Amino acid sequence: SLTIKKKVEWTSDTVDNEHMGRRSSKCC
Amino acid sequence: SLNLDSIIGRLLEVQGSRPGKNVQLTENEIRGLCLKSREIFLSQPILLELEAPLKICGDIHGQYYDLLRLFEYGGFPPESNYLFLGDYVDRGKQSLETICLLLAYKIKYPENFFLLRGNHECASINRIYGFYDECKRRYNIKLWKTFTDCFNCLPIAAIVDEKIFCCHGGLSPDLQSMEQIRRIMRPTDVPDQGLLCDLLWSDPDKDVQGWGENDRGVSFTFGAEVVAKFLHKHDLDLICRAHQVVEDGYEFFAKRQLVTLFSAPNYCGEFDNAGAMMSVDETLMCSFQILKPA
Ligand SMILES: [Mn+2]
Ligand SMILES: [Mn+2]
Repeated sequence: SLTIKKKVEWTSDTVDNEHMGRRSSKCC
Repeated sequence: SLNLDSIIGRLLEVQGSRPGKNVQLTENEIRGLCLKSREIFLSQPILLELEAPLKICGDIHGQYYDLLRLFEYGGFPPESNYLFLGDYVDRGKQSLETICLLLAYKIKYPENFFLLRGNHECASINRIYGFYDECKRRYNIKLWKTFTDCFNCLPIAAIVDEKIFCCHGGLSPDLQSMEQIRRIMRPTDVPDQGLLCDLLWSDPDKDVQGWGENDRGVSFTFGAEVVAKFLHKHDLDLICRAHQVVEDGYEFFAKRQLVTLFSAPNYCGEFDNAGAMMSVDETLMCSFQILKPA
């Protein structure tokens, strides 16, 4: 239909990788 | 005059091929895409109010093959609604095929396909990091200036169901009301400082309390507390941004109050990353589709 003009929750398979030490880079 | 379905068909012909097959559209077809997309961008708000269901994607950076994989997993339009967070060109080898397909889908579906402005949709940046060299080699300098005029009209932020705030970079110390974004006039360049700059450049940082100097040399960093205060002030539930490479394609921050999306796998070479796409259904129930490197 149309997209352009509730609560946000996550599915069971979604894991929280915040404190998992996942590496991230701002550039290369 | 703009044969949109033939352009899309030629762009999708290399589907099923080994990564690297080019699609050489005509200069007039690409210029037609830019002009028609530009007028559609200007007719729509600079702060998009969107509705679920839709799929949100991060940086592509000219990796056209992985953009087609992303469309295969989530469904080519109009099977699914799409929102891209910017950074479509530079670094990659096929920035032209990438941006042309996204612009064509924006023209073919102006109410179910949306593109936000990243810091690489800027002439000061993409002149250096690859897109200008790709335009000069395969076309001419004049077509690159046409892309710039189109990039200067891209929307800056999007809000999904009044609950998910979306931008390329992140928050700004000059962002107090959403009306400040809506009043930004287009076409416009990306300044070195201010609200528009921070929305395309800023980053979250765990080891920063409040606002700090960003080591990119541009904009600022913000902590988990700036996110929580920003969400509470505007009754938002989640910040959705990109702009940073992440190992799993996504990365949570501030206890799932902010997420970083990156949709270009094997981006750094010295660091192997995956690509991710965020799926949001009508009830704002979100999940992640992961694009494993090829
Ligand atoms: Mn970026
Ligand atoms: Mn980027």
